[PDB]
Amino acid sequence: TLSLQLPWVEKYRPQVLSDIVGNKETIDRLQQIAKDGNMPHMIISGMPGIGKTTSVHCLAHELLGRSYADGVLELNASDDRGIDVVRNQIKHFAQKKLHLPPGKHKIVILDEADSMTAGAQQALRRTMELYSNSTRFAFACNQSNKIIEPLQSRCAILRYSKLSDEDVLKRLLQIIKLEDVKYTNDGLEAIIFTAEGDMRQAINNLQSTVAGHGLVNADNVFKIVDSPHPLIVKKMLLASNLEDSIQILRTDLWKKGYSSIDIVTTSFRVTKNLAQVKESVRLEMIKEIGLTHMRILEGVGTYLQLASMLAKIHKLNNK
Amino acid sequence: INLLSTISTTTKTINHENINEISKAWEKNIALKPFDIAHKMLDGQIYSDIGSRNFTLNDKIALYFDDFDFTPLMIQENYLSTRPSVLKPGQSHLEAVAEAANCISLGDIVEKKIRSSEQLWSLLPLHAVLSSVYPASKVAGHMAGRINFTAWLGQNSKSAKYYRLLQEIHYHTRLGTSTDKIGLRLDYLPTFRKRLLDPFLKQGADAISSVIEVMDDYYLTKEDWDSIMEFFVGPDVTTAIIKKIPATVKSGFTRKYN
Amino acid sequence: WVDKYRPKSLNALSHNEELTNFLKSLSDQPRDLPHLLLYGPNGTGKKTRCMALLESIFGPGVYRLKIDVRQFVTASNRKLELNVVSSPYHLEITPSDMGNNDRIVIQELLKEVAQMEHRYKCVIINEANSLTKDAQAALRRTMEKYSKNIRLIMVCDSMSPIIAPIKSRCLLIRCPAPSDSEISTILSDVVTNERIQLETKDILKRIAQASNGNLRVSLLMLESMALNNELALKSSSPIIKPDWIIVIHKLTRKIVKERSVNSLIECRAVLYDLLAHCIPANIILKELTFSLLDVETLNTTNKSSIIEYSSVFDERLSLGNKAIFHLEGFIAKVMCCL
Amino acid sequence: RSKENLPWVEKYRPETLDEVYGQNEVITTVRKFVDEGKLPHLLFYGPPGTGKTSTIVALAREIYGKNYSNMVLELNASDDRGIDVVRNQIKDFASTRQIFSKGFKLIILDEADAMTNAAQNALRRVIERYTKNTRFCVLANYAHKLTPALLSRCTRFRFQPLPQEAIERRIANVLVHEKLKLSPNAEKALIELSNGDMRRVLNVLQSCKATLDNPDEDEISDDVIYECCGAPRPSDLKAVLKSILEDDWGTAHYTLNKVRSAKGLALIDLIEGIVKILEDYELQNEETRVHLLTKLADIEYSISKGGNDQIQGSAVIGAIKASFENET
Amino acid sequence: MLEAKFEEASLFKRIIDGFKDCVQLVNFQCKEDGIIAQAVDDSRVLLVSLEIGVEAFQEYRCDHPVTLGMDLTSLSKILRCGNNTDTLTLIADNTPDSIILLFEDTKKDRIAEYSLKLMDIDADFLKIEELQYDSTLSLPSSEFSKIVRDLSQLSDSINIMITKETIKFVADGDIGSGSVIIKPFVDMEHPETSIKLEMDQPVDLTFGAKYLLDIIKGSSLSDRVGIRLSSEAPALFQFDLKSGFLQFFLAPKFN
Amino acid sequence: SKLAAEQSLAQQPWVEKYRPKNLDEVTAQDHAVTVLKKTLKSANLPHMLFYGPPGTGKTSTILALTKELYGPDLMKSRILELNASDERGISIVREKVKNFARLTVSKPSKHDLENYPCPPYKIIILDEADSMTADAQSALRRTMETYSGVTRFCLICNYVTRIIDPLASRCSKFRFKALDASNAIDRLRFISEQENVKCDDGVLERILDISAGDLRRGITLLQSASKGAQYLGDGKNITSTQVEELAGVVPHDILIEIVEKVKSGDFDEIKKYVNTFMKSGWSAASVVNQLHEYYITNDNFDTNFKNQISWLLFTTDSRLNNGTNEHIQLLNLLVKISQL
DNA sequence: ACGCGGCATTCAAGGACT
DNA sequence: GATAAATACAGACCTAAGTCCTTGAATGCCGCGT
DNA sequence: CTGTATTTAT
Ligand SMILES: Nc1ncnc2c1ncn2[C@@H]1O[C@H](COP(=O)(O)OP(=O)(O)OP(O)(O)=S)[C@@H](O)[C@H]1O
Ligand SMILES: Nc1ncnc2c1ncn2[C@@H]1O[C@H](COP(=O)(O)OP(=O)(O)OP(O)(O)=S)[C@@H](O)[C@H]1O
Ligand SMILES: Nc1ncnc2c1ncn2[C@@H]1O[C@H](COP(=O)(O)OP(=O)(O)O)[C@@H](O)[C@H]1O
Ligand SMILES: Nc1ncnc2c1ncn2[C@@H]1O[C@H](COP(=O)(O)OP(=O)(O)O)[C@@H](O)[C@H]1O
Ligand SMILES: [Mg+2]
Ligand SMILES: [Mg+2]
Ligand SMILES: [Mg+2]
Repeated sequence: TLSLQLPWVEKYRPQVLSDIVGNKETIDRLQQIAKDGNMPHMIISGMPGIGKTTSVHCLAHELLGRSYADGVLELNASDDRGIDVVRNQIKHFAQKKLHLPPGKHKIVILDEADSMTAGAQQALRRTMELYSNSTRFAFACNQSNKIIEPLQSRCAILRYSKLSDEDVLKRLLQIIKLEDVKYTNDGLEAIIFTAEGDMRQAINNLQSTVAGHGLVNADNVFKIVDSPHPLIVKKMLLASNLEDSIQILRTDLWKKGYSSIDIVTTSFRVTKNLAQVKESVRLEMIKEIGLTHMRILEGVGTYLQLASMLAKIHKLNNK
Repeated sequence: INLLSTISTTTKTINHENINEISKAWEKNIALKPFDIAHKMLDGQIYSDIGSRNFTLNDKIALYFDDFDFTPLMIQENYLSTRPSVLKPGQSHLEAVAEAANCISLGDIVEKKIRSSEQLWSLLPLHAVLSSVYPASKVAGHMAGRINFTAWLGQNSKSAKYYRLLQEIHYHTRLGTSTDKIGLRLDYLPTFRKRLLDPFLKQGADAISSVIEVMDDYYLTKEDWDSIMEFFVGPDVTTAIIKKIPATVKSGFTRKYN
Repeated sequence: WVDKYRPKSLNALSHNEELTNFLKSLSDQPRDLPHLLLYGPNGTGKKTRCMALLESIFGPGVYRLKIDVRQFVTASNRKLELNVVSSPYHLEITPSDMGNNDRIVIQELLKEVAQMEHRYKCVIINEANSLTKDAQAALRRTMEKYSKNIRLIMVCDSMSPIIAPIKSRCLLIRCPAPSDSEISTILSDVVTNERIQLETKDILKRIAQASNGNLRVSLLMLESMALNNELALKSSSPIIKPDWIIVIHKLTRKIVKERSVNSLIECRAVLYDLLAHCIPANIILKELTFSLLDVETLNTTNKSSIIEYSSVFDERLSLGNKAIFHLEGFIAKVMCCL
Repeated sequence: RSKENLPWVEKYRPETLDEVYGQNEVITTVRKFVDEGKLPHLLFYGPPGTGKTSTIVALAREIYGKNYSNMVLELNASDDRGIDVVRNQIKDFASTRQIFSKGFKLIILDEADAMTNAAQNALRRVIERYTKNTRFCVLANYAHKLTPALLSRCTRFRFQPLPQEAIERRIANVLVHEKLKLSPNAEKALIELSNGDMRRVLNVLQSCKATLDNPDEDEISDDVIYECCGAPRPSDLKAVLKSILEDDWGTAHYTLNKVRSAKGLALIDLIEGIVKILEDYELQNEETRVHLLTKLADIEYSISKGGNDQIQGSAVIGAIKASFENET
Repeated sequence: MLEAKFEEASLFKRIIDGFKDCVQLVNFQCKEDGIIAQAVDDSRVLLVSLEIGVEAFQEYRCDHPVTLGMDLTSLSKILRCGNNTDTLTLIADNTPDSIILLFEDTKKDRIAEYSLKLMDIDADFLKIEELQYDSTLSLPSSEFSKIVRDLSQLSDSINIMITKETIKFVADGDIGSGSVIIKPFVDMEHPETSIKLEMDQPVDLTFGAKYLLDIIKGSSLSDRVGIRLSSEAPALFQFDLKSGFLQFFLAPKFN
Repeated sequence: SKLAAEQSLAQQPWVEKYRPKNLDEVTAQDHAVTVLKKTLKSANLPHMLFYGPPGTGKTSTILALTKELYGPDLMKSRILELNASDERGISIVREKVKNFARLTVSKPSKHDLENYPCPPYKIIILDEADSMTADAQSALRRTMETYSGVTRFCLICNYVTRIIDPLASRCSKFRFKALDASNAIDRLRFISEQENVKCDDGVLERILDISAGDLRRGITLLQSASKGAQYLGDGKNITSTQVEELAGVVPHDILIEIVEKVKSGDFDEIKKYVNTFMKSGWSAASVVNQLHEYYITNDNFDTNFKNQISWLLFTTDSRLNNGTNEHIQLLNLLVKISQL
């Protein structure tokens, strides 16, 4: 078909701050700031798909009213991460004179701010303070650690958290009711489980299920969206017997098409994040997994090395 | 001040009831300096059963990742200067030190693999574990003395300087001697001392001519002589020997060579 | 001196007559000569035999060596300089002086001399073990493509670092170390020519047995003890051991006596002191292990564990840039064994 | 050329969405997506030779027609993975219209797992901003290399390794296109050695056709397949394993040496086959499996680093014998 | 064999310089009617369609159809090796490989023989669609290039609006905005300076500054440029030569 | 011209003198040369992966195939050779290789088509493709695929594991078998007869046995033995013991001495005998090979002893192939066998 | 024709890589 | 004014490696004015 | 940790 329909993530992107479901304290604080005015400098950080860009965009829209065209400067940090940007474009926008409602000021939105280079970030330090009376900067990034500490000092540290299953279920139910989709409770629960708090993943998976099969049922959602790799990897690592681990590997990972490097990397990540196993045993399994990773990266990527790694882990656990 | 401004928009009374949530959301995550990483990584409470839940393994890996160029060196330099407190029943301090050193050897292998022509940077968490966390967990406890800085850097620079000097000396004497760079230091240098420095020790200022003949036989200079006199170790150190040589002898040697 | 008396021709060689006959057999028809790789114990006389073969193939002017400087550029803008000893009929490359950039020196200089051209020029790679695997991989095709213009002769001590294709492409010439009797005969000739008074001749055999087959070390030790006894060797003349030997021996005594971490302080201190003064770590491990084996107090189990851990940490050293990181581990493991 | 002078791997590349087999779920899901028009951002991650590139090229043909090479920005991410690409080419293509016909824009990124992290961080906003008139497809063999942000904005489809039936149908189509015949046992051996990759199947089929003296009338038997591929026959594998298990060391060494020398089989393939056979076994104790797997893994790694073939074979014999000696 | 001779060696120089920056890969296919060249930019935003005719060549001979592919970066380098007072000769053998360029001047006996290795460019679609565009206008090339280069400094997007006898170029950026208003006027004294505009329906679309600046590099070929616009159709930027034309097909942005 | 090259080759090392000029001269790697010969008639050469032990004939086979395809004169224009001596980074893959592949096939001359097939493509030969990084091979992944119409790719590597999986998947895998005595004996006999080399009954078989799957080493050994025999002037035949002496082969008596010293479990005596042994240049790998042969072949040792000694020798070989010190590993192995 | 004047392009140094 | 609490804070910074990225300096060609 | 520096307290 020549034309396409808009995705549900962008078509149903919240246009007001109330539609945002998660992080109730932060959303209420941003709504109070929007009503009262005098927006402070901030960095918004968290996981992908929990509503950081949407929150800042709704805040800017509501704060600036009809003046969003001029008062808002949109600059994807990854696209424009040079000191030249700060020297010319950001500085000229900050020195720009614009008549606004009393409380409100001009807003700079720098999405994906974690990718800004050191030079541009350091140059922004004085632009943040010199033109603060007229210009207010806003930062959105996946990881706040990439942003230098002095820049974090000048702004409010507003930190987001992974979306709870209840809020994702509420948003999914709202979209389902609005667009008349047939669903089952098991299917919605499975979509929430696969999303793992990423609302964007949940909505994309709902779109895929609806378009492909037409009914939101557990069977369809599992065929169209596979079970999360770390869970099968953890089940393989935490099996009681060696033969069980070998069987889980052969069936779920090797025969299904997962690569050796992916398997070993996910095993390392799961092992480092495991909590039931004591730290010493966890560390020695990490050692064995790292040896297997070294062999795979040197070029020996085979079922034999993965089985040997499982055998070493089981020997380590069996004392 | 920014926290006070931002919080006060919604909550008008900051009290002891919400101080915990305010602190947990506004805490500064500042990268620890390579000394605080050494202190915290070499701590018994961190690797304890209770401490493991509070400070998880991923936190330890991130603590490494704060400084990925100095933590392996700091742990290697200060893993055997701590009083252990996590020793297994039937394990002494020396056994834990040996296991930790084995782990640092594996971590050095991993680092060489990462920092070579292959550039296997995906093994960086494995290096974090092998270099910092496992060796420190083996010898975790209380700091006996002070946390010293890595001595490997200065000794490596000294080794590079001495290798440059040995290269110059070997290439000067290449025509005379059919040797390699290492073999010269291994074998000839002790005899070169006996043919250069000992005559000044026994014959006196009259052995200057023979010494000059020896240097001219292999195209050596005063700088070459000084560099060879700085190459010996242990019993054969010449730092005090050259001082005890009369200043007249050294001055006459310099003037005669010039 | 060692350099004072060195054979300058094949017919002047006096030890391992089989090797001399093999070299003359190769020199009989020199237009058909494979690439060579001289290997054997260090100090045998492999370089002398290679240069004698060169003199046999070419004229007697191969010994007129001249040092030249050939600046090279690495992948980065850094400038690197090499001293290339050269002769009218041959040139010598010792890539151990450079670090990981020996590959560049190989591929540029050898290809250049190939384009430059008794139709072949022999290149002597004195240090072949320090050649990185990448450098040998680059040299793998240089030997075969330019076999009509350049014929490499390689000097080596242990063939294990050298990769299989390089050994395959080149003829292997074994060099047995001189026997004690031949070393004693050479020392007798030297002392006769150098006018060194000998009280008896058992001194020469003692020096030969204290060199472990090395002739360079034998002559150096001869002259070293000739200076401490006023050019007159006596029966009770002490055997001159180099400084690093004494330091390593004291290290073994300390490891045998004090098996503590507090002793590990000074053990690491001595290892650092040795490493900072132009001493390789593999040599340190070899001498330390063999001196530890010579300790009479230790029983067979300790000796076996020591040699096992020595092999393990030798592998670790061979696969590791930071040498003390493995040396300290070996010493600590030996202390735990004891 | 006429597409007749090309290797069978490229000659038999699918041209329409109906010639891609095995990935039926993905094929029907994508066909229904394009038919109804809600085509989301696609992520085809799977093992090599599963048809991901063929699937997306057939998608381009079915979406835009025969003129699909000019209305689609197909970028080899391995060849050009810089952030300059995202800033200039990808962004200008997404922003602008089509020079040929009205319609949406599709950008296919092949081997995006080699893209630098800066490039993906730049793309994670280009994809979102221009979603109204541009769609992105990401193909990557490895999903760990790709940034997590790039895995949140693209719908994920997993390309399973090609099953038996799809490989049989493609083999039949290739056999019909050429003048060739395949024995059922030879086809079974080819399927087993394929490991789910059609690339290997086509390469081995072409090599066996070349091997055939007069391909017009003769048949490719299992012997031809094994000889041209070089893989060991199952009979040789069983004989070697039986000789190692319950025979004397001298006889076992003789059997392994004669099996290797007679057919030219490599030792590493013998180890893989022996691992496959002994995995199917039912073992009394756990320790024997652990020892067998560990020792065989180190032997295979040392073979990957090279060395002495006879020593490695004797090591295999000793490891197997000790492991089954633990079962007493 | 192909033996195409230019009386003005600088003509092919100017044509190649017109679209050297726009594209690097172009298929110069030579037939009996003349040389036809077509190429697409890496971003696939501009279509270049060159059509040289036999009248341009002093002597043109093409035995059989031939497709000559080359790199514009290297070919332009080859062309800068000729003086103004020379005659170019394009030579290609029966099998297309290693095109030969000959720069000859007979007043002072000099010969310049240069070669360029051909490349296998698979894309040979060779399609342009004649459409009844909503508006067809013609203005001097220098004025259009001046307007484009003056408005490209304000922003990266230039908006062109066609209304009843009014042509407007609008560029709104971060430092400000600007709009140039011109009307179709006919001057009898100097016909070259006149501006024509035949409009059917109002036209409103936006283009990119980089591609527009790349297009105006072709102003060195002809003194007047014709621009044809239509609703959601490729804007046709046409430079008419003595024997043929050079057309830039731009794709507008999305509203 | 041809006479000068013929004389030059007539006096060069025998490793290069008898380099196979044609595909027929390949001695034992039939399973690949038959495919290339049947592709000679056609023009559908697949992407090829040549992986095998060193000295098996991959380079010779791929140098004869392109010759038979294109002709001596045409081959230079149609062939790009890039070894490990040239840079193997991403840039050399994205610029040199891409430009060469993108270039149109060069025009064959009238002499070329009449005699030689001259297929309408060109082969890029990448010697030692294992040394290349995974990034360069990833870049080549689509470079070979897109331009397969006019360009063909051949990769030669000692170890197939170094090559990334998709690259090996695209290229056809041709395993060059080891060149043992049985398969290369005819070639070695031909070379010996061509130079009038005189040997006993078992010299050639023993030469190939010591070579252990490498024809290059056997050729070099035969050349050295012939040179020694010619220098001797005795006029007799080369004897197997002479070859073993010239091949770095430990004498049997010394091997029995080491075995006897291992039998008596005294650490000091074993250490002394190894110290005396390393005073001769017997390579450690050549000692481990003979120890393995003697211990495994002999039937006087128990099965468990064989199982343990095989793993010990495997570990020693693995450690020795990493660049360790021969003396320490040899002593460790001998001590472990003594305790066995 | 002949000389500056910005502006595009090429070169070189520093930092980072989970 | 000296000596304790009570605590914040400094101890130090290397050389290679491959490839992408950015920033400033040095470089080139091309348009306008006289 | 050890050693040095600064501010409030005795
Ligand atoms: N499902 C399939 N049906 C038919 N032929 C297939 C299929 N999968 C692979 N092939 C064949 O294998 C060739 C390679 O397919 P590709 O799609 O290029 O491989 P791939 O799945 O993209 O894996 P890469 O290239 O390593 S990422 C095709 O040209 C076909 O000839
Ligand atoms: N199959 C063979 N038939 C005849 N001679 C051979 C054969 N294989 C090797 N040779 C001889 O050995 C020489 C070298 O062969 P190569 O093909 O270079 O070996 P190789 O496979 O390249 O080993 P590498 O380069 O170390 S992987 C040839 O010139 C021949 O003299
Ligand atoms: N808390 C939320 N409530 C409602 N929708 C959400 C929420 N979080 C994410 N979304 C949906 O996800 C889509 C994109 O999320 P976005 O805000 O871009 O993620 P990120 O915060 O990582 O930038 C939006 O269209 C929005 O509909
Ligand atoms: N056949 C020989 N006869 C006499 N002296 C010899 C002989 N071979 C070696 N030498 C002595 O060895 C010295 C050089 O040893 P060298 O060749 O550097 O050892 P390496 O084998 O480690 O290169 C010379 O000074 C020479 O006197
Ligand atoms: Mg966002
Ligand atoms: Mg693909
Ligand atoms: Mg080769």
